[PDB]
Amino acid sequence: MSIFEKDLMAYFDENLNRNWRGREHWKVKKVLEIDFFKTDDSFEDKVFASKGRTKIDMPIKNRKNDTHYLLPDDFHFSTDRITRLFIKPGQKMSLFS
Amino acid sequence: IDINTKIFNSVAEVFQKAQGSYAGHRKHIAVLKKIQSKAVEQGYEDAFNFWFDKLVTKILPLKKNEIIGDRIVKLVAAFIASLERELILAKKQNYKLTNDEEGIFSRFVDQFIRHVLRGVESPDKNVRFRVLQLLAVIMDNIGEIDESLFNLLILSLNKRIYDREPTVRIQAVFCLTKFQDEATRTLVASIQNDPSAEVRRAAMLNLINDNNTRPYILERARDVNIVNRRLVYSRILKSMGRKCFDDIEPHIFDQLIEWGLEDRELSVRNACKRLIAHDWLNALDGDLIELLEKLDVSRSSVCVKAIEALFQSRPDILSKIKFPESIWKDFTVEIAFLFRAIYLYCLDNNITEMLEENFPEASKLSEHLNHYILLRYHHNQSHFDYNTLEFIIEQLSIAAERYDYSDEVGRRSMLTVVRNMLALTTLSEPLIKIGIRVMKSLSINEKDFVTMAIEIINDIRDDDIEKQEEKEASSATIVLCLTRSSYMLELVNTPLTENILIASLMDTLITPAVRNTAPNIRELGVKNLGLCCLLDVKLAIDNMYILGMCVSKGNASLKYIALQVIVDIFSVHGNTVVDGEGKVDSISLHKIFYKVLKNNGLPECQVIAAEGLCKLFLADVFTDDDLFETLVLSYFSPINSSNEALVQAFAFCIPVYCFSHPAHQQRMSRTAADILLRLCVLWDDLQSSVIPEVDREAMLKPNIIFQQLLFWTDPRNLVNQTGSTKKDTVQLTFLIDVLKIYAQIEKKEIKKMIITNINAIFLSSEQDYSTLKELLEYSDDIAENDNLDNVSKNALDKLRNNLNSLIEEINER
DNA sequence: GATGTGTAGCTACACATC
DNA sequence: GATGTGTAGCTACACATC
Repeated sequence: MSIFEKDLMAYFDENLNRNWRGREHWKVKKVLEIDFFKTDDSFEDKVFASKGRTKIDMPIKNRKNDTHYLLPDDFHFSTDRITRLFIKPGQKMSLFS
Repeated sequence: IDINTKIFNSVAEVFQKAQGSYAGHRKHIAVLKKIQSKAVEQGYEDAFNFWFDKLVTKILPLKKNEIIGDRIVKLVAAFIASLERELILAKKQNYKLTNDEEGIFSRFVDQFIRHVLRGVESPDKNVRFRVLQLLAVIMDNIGEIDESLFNLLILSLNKRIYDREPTVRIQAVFCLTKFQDEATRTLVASIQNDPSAEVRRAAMLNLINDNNTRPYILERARDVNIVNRRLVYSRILKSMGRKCFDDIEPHIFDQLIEWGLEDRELSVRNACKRLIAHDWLNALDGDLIELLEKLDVSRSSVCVKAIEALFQSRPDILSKIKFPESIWKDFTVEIAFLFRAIYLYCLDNNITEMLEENFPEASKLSEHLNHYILLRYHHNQSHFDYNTLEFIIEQLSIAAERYDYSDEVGRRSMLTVVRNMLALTTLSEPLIKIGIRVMKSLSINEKDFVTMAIEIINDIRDDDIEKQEEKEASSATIVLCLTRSSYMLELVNTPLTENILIASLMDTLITPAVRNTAPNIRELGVKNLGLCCLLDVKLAIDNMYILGMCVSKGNASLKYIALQVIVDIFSVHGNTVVDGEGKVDSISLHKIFYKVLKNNGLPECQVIAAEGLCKLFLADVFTDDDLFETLVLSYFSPINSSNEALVQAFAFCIPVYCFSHPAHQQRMSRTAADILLRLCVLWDDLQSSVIPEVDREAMLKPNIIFQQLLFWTDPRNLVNQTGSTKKDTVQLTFLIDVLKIYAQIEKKEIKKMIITNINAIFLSSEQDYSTLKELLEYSDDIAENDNLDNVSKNALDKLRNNLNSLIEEINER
């Protein structure tokens, strides 16, 4: 048998490969020029202005992360691991039937 | 004209034209050195340094990637470098250029850096970027510097590493990488704690990669960014070449290759496959055997995956493999594995030519297979030898399982090898498993396979009883018989009545095994018991209750195996084993599922309880909502957010269940309303409470959860589109159920979270008429009899409007 | 063989803007 | 938060040159 079951088996795996964490990780000209001769140089001081109100720094919350941005351990939950029985991997049940 | 003004015109001319193209960069470099040389002879050295700086200040405010900046930056870098170069080749032998050009450079580079460091903390993001950009490119060519300026650079950089913008943080490490031989410490911190993947990458590739830093670099093999996981294999492991087998430890090494070969992304796998096949093979001179000594085969598990990809990459070397004739005297774990790998490969893809002459005959392999059994078990680094022999025996046996046995002499020969192998009382489990697998392949029919196995089982049983002739085999013997029986029963696939010997065996020890006092023996007894229950239905019913008590009072190991049995009994027999005369009531079993699922102390047991329940609900053997509701709660609940195995299981099972059949989705919609409520209370309770350990962020926010339930219930995601499933109202009825619940929540923010995401709905003209009317009557009721939040008011007003227009559409005959 | 150069297409992740 | 345009890496193939 398994015309319908192999049909759907194939669909889900390919479609749900980026949803495996499944935890809030489920997607679903001008050629302007500069005239170096002109003396608009009082803008030079605009480049060196102090920060003042602008934060231009990272909040300390984000400067350290415990996850380290590593993937979680992958148990590779695929349609195959679900179809096969527990104590009898050879045999499988006909869910999607 | 003044000399100072002349200098300005000359340098300004260069920059004005250099900005246009890379065409005359060489000339410009030569011009500048000429302008500089003429300025220092006239005493105006400082005049050159002054103007030059002002013009590099003109380009800083330009954005990143602004075409003009790059050109000027490249020029300034080439100018510094060209000056340094003039200064090195002299020092190599010729000295001392009597025009003080070493001091002029040290005086110029020191003065230049201090100028661009006046915009290191500017508010403008572009100024900060290009200041760091100038430093990275000129960093290598600074030569020597005063000590103070050295402290001022590391001081400014160790602050800019934590800058707001990721871009400037990338340029920061580029400037720090040139200091590695304290800088290392900072980069190790940024490769781990930086949110921008491109900063982690930059810190990864340009890191020192000595003995101490290497682990953090190889850590990125599991970086959440796909690119950062691909380049570690491509860039870093190609840069090391053979240094991997020498400097990297095997236990870390075996893990890397493992992650790469089975990563979820197609891109990362190719980066690892190609690395092994193309680069390492060429790096190892084509020695397929030596490559298998690197990828340890005795203690690894993915060599099967690596050898396949290799054969796919190099089908030419495939034909030149020779298993030289009858020289199997020296058969290394690499060769023995090679044998299994190549043989099973040709069978899978029907490499017809090889299967004829490149492999020994059935009977001729039995000579070599047995040759290692006597050498291992019969007659007397000893354990190294023991393990290697079992390994070889294992590889040949796995290949022997799938041999052509049209030849009868070969079949009967091998058969006599496994039968005298399985009869061994010191056979390790890996060999017991495959031995049965081979003997299953030899048997002509099932009854045969059973009889032979049973005989070996009883002989080992009786050999100990008659030796004591208290009539019960030693606890050890009981283990060996039971493990042998399970592997057999795993292969038997017909009722017990047709095989009388199974029942006799089961009556002897499978039952006393259950009643034993040893854990391991008990677990095995349940294992075999379950395998028999899948064959006889009445046997399952008679044993439904007994299993339920081991899942309630049994230790973790027994509780673990016992539950699996119950799940499979249901998979094959359905509800025939419960709810009936002499059959256990399903309510008791649902209560046992509850207990296991709830129990926080044993995670793995939660997993099989979760994984099992989904399989049953999938086959429609389970259809209880109050249980299905408790099933979804355990997914988001903060108490189960710490079990990694448990989350992924539900990630895969819940979508497939909802999208498999309309009825399964309908069930989600009917109950998903109450679900969101219970979680909203849990989030609120979790947020408000103050208890030394909290991690209130250990759970999803109700807005995300709401979108989640709208996704699953979305009728657009049904795999089988009947064409008339677009009039399904499942999501509407869900939302209607939530609106009636909207009055039970009490916190503004939560209510906003629900309302803000209500417009992910799917509304169509073919959908029923009265259901939209109902949803509209509830929506407007909430909109105009409650104080809303401007955000929530517009989004809600919008939803209302979607209907109204819709009602005209349908209202027209 | 091994290597460039040439165009084209692609996906995740940046930024920009409002 | 939600956006549109960007952009970083490829990937792939046709080649032309050495």
